[PDB]
Amino acid sequence: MKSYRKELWFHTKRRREFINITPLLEECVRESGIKEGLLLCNAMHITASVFINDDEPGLHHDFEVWLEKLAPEKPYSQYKHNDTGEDNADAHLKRTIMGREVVIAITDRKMDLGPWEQVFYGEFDGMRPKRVLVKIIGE
Amino acid sequence: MKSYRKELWFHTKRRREFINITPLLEECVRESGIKEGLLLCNAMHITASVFINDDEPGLHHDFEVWLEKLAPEKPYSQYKHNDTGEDNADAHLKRTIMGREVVIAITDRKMDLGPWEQVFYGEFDGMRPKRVLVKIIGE
Amino acid sequence: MKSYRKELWFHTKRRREFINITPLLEECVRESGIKEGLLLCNAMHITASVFINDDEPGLHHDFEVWLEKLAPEKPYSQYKHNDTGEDNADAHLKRTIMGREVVIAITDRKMDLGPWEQVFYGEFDGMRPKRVLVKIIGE
Ligand code: NA
Ligand code: NA
Ligand code: NA
Repeated sequence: MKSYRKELWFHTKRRREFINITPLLEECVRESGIKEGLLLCNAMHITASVFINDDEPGLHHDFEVWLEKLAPEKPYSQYKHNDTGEDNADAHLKRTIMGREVVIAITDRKMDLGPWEQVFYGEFDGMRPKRVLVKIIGE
Repeated sequence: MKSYRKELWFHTKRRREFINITPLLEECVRESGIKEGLLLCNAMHITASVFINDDEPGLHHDFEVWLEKLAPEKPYSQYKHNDTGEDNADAHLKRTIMGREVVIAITDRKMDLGPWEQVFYGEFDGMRPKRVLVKIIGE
Repeated sequence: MKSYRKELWFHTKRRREFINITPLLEECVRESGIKEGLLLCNAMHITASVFINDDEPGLHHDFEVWLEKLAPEKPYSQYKHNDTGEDNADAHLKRTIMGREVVIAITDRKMDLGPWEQVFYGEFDGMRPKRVLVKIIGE
């Protein structure tokens, strides 16, 4: 059985950002040499996400607005997690909505994706070095 | 290592629908011949879901009402994704709540499920041909 | 190919509870003897979750408050699922937010986790025996 592992690192300019990581995953799959298998890609931090959706700026804006509605950043005081000086309680909630991980089929050496599937890193508490894990198993 | 792949296609009569796909997955598992492994089942479209929950009509109604509360279809104008004539922004949000995928253990040639687990395709922007992927790896 | 399976059982004192199960998963991984692979851990019941986040009491409180906002338990009458005497409709919704499952990479005989990742059983309709499945495949 083959396995492959890679950490992808991010340090976003702002607190929140969506980053299309599809091409990075494509290169992981390619270098793994795995023909058939499963790929896991997950945020290694509990204030960020890996998810699949559209790469369209309007929709990215809509996710920002929606996540702020469902899990508002402010006031910081509304969250007990922030009681001793942290301010990232909302990021733990936002990541929960978008999800921690994707699992993607590898078929004939490629990610087995639909026409509009793109993989994103969803940063909700950035401006510091954070990590995504790619793990592939198969043959 | 064995692997198995199947696309399951749907064309729903209405915009939104839940479809119990458990029996289809059972037939995938059976024909794969895999005894022990992991099964991924995911929506290949970014406006639909695969999830596990109850097959009970009251609950299906409750999910419809709840998803409309969390991610209302209308007005279309509230979403920037819809600015150039699409109207499916809400479906990208609804699918995010329900999830893209399930991963299910295969044990002794069967899906390793609890007593009430049923697998659903959650269509949020239907009336067109859309796809679910089943991928199984193991031995 | 190696595979490993274990059911972990819970019977919570109260309706809702978060339980850190990370050490149990560590022991599964250890006893499996698997060096490289993927671990699935999922709630086998459709009113509970397995998820990864912080083990911090303030945040646990915040999740409780947030989930009650997004998917209120009461009044029971607001949910059609509860129409014939059940009262757990909200638990099916809450679990949907937190998620059914985690998938975790196994690397060099260990769960491949970031610095603050902890795995939780999220019980939303407890006080009865319920189950989590751990399944590991790899070599
Ligand atoms: Na935090
Ligand atoms: Na769209
Ligand atoms: Na129920």
